[PDB]
Amino acid sequence: REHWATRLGLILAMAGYAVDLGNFLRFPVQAAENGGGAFMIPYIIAFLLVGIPLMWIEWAMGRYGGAQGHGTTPAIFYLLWRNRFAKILGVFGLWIPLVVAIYYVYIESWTLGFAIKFLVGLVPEPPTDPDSILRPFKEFLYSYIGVPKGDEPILKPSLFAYIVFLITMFINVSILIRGISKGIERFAKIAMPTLFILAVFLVIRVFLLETPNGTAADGLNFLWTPDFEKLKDPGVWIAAVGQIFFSLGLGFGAIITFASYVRKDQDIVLSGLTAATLNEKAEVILGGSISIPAAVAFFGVANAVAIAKAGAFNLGFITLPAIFSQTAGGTFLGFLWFFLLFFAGLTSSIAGMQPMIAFLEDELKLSRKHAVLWTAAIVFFSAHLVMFLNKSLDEMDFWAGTIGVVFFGLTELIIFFWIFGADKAWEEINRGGIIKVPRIYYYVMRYITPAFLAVLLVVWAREYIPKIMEETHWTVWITRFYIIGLFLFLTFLVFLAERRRNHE
Ligand SMILES: CCCCCCCCO[C@@H]1O[C@H](CO)[C@@H](O)[C@H](O)[C@H]1O
Ligand SMILES: CCCCCCCCO[C@@H]1O[C@H](CO)[C@@H](O)[C@H](O)[C@H]1O
Ligand SMILES: CN(C)C[C@@H](c1ccc(O)cc1)C1(O)CCCCC1
Ligand SMILES: CN(C)C[C@@H](c1ccc(O)cc1)C1(O)CCCCC1
Ligand code: NA
Ligand code: NA
Repeated sequence: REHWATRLGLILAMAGYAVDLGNFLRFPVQAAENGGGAFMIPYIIAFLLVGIPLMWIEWAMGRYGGAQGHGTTPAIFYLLWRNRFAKILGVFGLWIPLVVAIYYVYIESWTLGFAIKFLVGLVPEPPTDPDSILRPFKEFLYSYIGVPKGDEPILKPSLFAYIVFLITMFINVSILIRGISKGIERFAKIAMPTLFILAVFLVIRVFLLETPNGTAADGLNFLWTPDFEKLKDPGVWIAAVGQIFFSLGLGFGAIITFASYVRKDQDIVLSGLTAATLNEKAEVILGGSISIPAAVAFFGVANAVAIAKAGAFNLGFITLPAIFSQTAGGTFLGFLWFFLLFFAGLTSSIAGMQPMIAFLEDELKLSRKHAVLWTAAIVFFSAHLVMFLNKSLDEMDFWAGTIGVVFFGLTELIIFFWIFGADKAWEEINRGGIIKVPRIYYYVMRYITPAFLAVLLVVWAREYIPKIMEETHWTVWITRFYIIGLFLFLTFLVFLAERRRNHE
């Protein structure tokens, strides 16, 4: 079996998986809307009671499976619980990251496209008033994506956007086809320092921003001034638990697959804790110092609330580029921003396609070349739905990227810590550990952590599902039909895998 060459490479590859666009775009928006500085209270608590425990568990499940030559949940769940229902549940740990990758690589291609356009100066150049500056950039993004101008739910991506997507798929393949150590690990050792350097430069350059409407200090002020009155709202606590779960990328099955390349008696306790801490530092220190302070420095603290409510996608692809065009060398500054987002996305997408690759290698005995190429073919083909059907991305992101991940994360807990055995699971986590997991975490993993996820799943299901099922355009069924078919296809592959094993 393939293995990570160094401990540093493993940690950077794991942190690289976690650190993405959400760190620099989603977190700052969530924090500003939920108490600002006071949001750090439930954020840390969620990190201690949910994020950290579940991550140790996914590392453990991965390493345990890897020792027996299996990197994906259909096989791994069966090893933890020899039941037919376990293999089926395990399909979700293959289905979720595949479906997400189908839309994420496209989003990733946007950042490369924008990076190129900004580097060469092929960007709008306004003109005054905020709407007069934002609108040319709004249209810039809309023309790139091909946002519907009529009543049809049809996207029409520019030829440039399509070609960049092809290039982006090529780059993902180039890294993945070289394997774990010479590909993913090797890239992580280059991408993470580059990511850190670009982020620091952007933080510094943002801090120097001075406009008649305000400064960057006003931005850090608005964002970090505690509003403890919001701590009463359970939605804030739900948002904190949600943000922690999303940022660490739990319940995607990607962590499990990566951990399956960790040697049997190699540490996962400290390595896991370190990777998680890196994502958090990158999230609160770097992510919280760029987008929001810049938006406040330029538009004034008077528009800070409106900016936060506008969303993370508006902030990263419209608002920030618009502000850049109004600063000295902002064209190059825009390049660095999207270059940053691209590498952050690329380190995440190579991780997200690895489970499907690992399934074909471990269970269907495909060579790495064939496994990578076929995985890329599935992703590339399926991505045309996201590229041409409006809101297809939103539907996939809800079922797989939102509801699915919390459900699967809870499924991981129950199978590992309740079915497989809490004592066996506890030993499996701490085995080979440089440091040992504090004894208190045994009860957290067994009672507290699943309780939090259960609440999160129930609340979101009652809140969002009726809306999605009743107030959406009929075209969502196109996306639903296709991704359900993808599940059936993966279920069939699991069936072929067990029939091949019975023969050999
Ligand atoms: C779900 C993926 C399907 C999207 C494929 C859309 C391809 C768009 O192709 C369309 O072909 C037509 C000719 O038949 C042309 O008239 C249109 O201009 C062209 O855009
Ligand atoms: C998810 C599906 C995305 C829809 C793809 C949009 C393509 C719309 O394109 C349509 O293609 C038809 C070709 O059969 C032509 O008859 C129409 O003239 C053309 O507008
Ligand atoms: C779970 N949600 C809702 C967040 C995702 C998203 C997807 C679609 C969308 O319209 C907004 C956010 C997101 O993860 C996709 C791009 C990276 C930042 C946000
Ligand atoms: C840890 N994060 C945030 C990255 C993940 C992700 C998940 C959802 C999403 O909307 C964006 C990225 C991702 O790595 C999951 C597997 C498929 C590629 C993206
Ligand atoms: Na993250
Ligand atoms: Na990443």
